[PDB]
Amino acid sequence: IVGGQECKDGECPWQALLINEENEGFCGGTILSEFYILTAAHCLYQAKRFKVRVGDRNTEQEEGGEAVHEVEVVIKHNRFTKETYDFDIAVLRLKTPITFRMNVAPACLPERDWAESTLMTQKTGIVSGFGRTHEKGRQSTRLKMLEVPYVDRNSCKLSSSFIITQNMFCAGYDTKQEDACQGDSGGPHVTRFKDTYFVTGIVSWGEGCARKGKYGIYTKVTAFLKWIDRSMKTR
Amino acid sequence: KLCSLDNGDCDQFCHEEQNSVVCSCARGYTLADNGKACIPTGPYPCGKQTL
Ligand SMILES: CCOC(=O)[C@H]1CN(S(=O)(=O)c2ccc3cc(Cl)ccc3c2)CC(=O)N1CC1CCN(c2ccncc2)CC1
Ligand SMILES: [Ca+2]
Repeated sequence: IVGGQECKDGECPWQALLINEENEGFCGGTILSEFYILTAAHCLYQAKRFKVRVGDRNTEQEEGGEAVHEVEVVIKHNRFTKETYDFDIAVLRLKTPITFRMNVAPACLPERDWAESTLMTQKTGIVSGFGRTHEKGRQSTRLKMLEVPYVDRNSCKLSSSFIITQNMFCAGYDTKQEDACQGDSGGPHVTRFKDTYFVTGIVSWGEGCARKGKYGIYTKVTAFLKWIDRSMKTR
Repeated sequence: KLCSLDNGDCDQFCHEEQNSVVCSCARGYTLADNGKACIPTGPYPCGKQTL
């Protein structure tokens, strides 16, 4: 998360973190229910075997509230494809239930038509993670959040170098050195409306990090709602 | 109607019924008795920052 602010205590309670056998946090996620976590599909590649950590706002100091969680079944969105990054979505069901304490709560799922017309038409969104604080710097120690403006469904496509599909959506800046980055993938893109947060998108990809004339490509969450449910029911 | 005036004065999901608004809430809440607001059931509801 190049730039942005530090997720203060109990400010980003849905921030889930995918860790590997090396206890290193490679990708991110979002909590949807005591049992389910929402993550960027490709993410299930930057690892071999992964655990899902929650409650952590610092990768080097016990905050007491964290907790690890093993995955029981992984639901990758079949039609995904690295070659294009389309359908970059997946869903992990935990083996044990998550216990909502502070710094640990689930984010809401909106209703498609509602979301698309009120959530996304909204001025800005919220993106967070432990990822890089610069295209080249090393991963982050603390949990950061960067409020990012919505991007024109068109300017998006133009600035790109690759097709911005149906399941995609831009968010960020055209010149401001702020934007999600490496390791942030899978992260939660949330929209806030009346002091409540909705999962509007997934951290998918971008071309570099916080680059000029380039933006952050997220996964249009509302473009998979009914899938995500079909998933909460497992399938 | 006009679930676009100010979200039909709802707290969350706004819905239209040919002539008027019809509110509802994310799973975890319960619609107030005034058809608009949403109040949680458990102590750690989705969308709310544990403050
Ligand atoms: C030099 C060009 O830079 C790239 O595009 C990089 C970005 N990073 S990353 O870890 O800092 C990275 C990962 C996810 C992000 C998500 C948001 Cl919203 C914002 C910034 C991000 C930065 C990882 C990576 O694998 N690449 C190379 C890739 C990623 C995008 N590509 C596509 C090709 C065809 N279709 C879609 C996408 C080309 C190669
Ligand atoms: Ca810790």
